[PDB]
Amino acid sequence: LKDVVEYLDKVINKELPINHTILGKLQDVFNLLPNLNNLQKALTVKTND
Amino acid sequence: KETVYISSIALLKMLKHGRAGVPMEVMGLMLGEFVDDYTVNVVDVFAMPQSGTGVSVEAVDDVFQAKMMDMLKQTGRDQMVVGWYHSHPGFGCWLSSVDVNTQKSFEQLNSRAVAVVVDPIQSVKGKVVIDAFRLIQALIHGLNRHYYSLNIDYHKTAKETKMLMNLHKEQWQSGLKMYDYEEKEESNLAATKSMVKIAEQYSKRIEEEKELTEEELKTRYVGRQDPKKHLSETADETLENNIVSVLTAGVNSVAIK
Amino acid sequence: QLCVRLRSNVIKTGIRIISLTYKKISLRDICLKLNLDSEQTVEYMVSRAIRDGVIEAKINHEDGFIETTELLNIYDSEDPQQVFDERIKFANQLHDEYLVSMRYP
Ligand SMILES: [Zn+2]
Repeated sequence: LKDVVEYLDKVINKELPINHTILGKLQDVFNLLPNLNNLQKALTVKTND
Repeated sequence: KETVYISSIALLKMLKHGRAGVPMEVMGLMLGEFVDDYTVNVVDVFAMPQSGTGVSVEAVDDVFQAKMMDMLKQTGRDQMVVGWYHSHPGFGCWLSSVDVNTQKSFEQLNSRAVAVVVDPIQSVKGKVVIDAFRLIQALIHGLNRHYYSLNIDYHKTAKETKMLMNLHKEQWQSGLKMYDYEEKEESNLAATKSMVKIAEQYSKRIEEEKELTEEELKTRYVGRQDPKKHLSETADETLENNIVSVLTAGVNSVAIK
Repeated sequence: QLCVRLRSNVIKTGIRIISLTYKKISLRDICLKLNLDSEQTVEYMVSRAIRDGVIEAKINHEDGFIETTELLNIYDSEDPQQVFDERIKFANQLHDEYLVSMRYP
């Protein structure tokens, strides 16, 4: 996570050319963040179990 | 008791063609061999072109078929046509009556020929929905009335598996990995039922052991293992497996969110 | 003179049974089942039983009926986590202790 942060810095600063293929993958990393049938209590019931 | 074994390349070619035809249903043919009354093995598949009408009897193309047959002969793939795949995207796995008539057109070729329904869309990264079965949600269509279900398994050669291993390289990611939960439901259940089972065995050893000497007891029990050690033993796997199981989720929730 | 002390205990039992067998009862009826003279007598006796950790109820005064506390769902929440946790720890130091007095071999 460090790595990506200061990289993105180098994108807005070092002016390393925009690499779309990476940005796409970052987005795809966000699309997978669990929103958190709610999964929340779906998890709570387990941990109890 | 009857079953089919579906080789990997079959299954992947299957799901590929199905996912590719969405949102229209695709059909093809299944190449394999009948081991006994209780088995059908499917090693191969090839894909059947679209028709103006839906998947149906004439959708099967003789010219195309044999034209594929011989060209597989030259590759040594010679097999019977043991069944025919199909897809009912979004509708789950069942045969419409129109699916049925065609299935009959594959009965009179071979009495053991089977139908395979694949369902591309709701088959997802979790459980894959797949079905295979032959004639006489789904009960609306007479799951048991006009036809009946079968079972499915997957043949895997050693080398096959070994290729599949290197797909995911988990060497870095391990430790944030959570193994399949349902499986640890059978785990955390069957474990407990078992602990119950050997509880009263430890009970019988404490009562009998009470009124009977150790020298006499050894003669009896040396065959099996010290049911107190199945308590001491079996309690663990539940303990630590459940503690890593808890902690792993406690970390994935707060860290990953 | 030991036995004649039981008049307390007997009544405690009376209350506990009247509690387990009823969710909520008008004071009138408890006073009938326990034969006592007055309701005013009752809520002294039952108010006493509650403090002793017997009934786990509350009392509706203006309608004068005991209501016994429920289990109120909550399983889907984290309370079972806390509870199980306390029970767990209190199982540990049992294990501990039984290994500290174990030292002797
Ligand atoms: Zn169909």
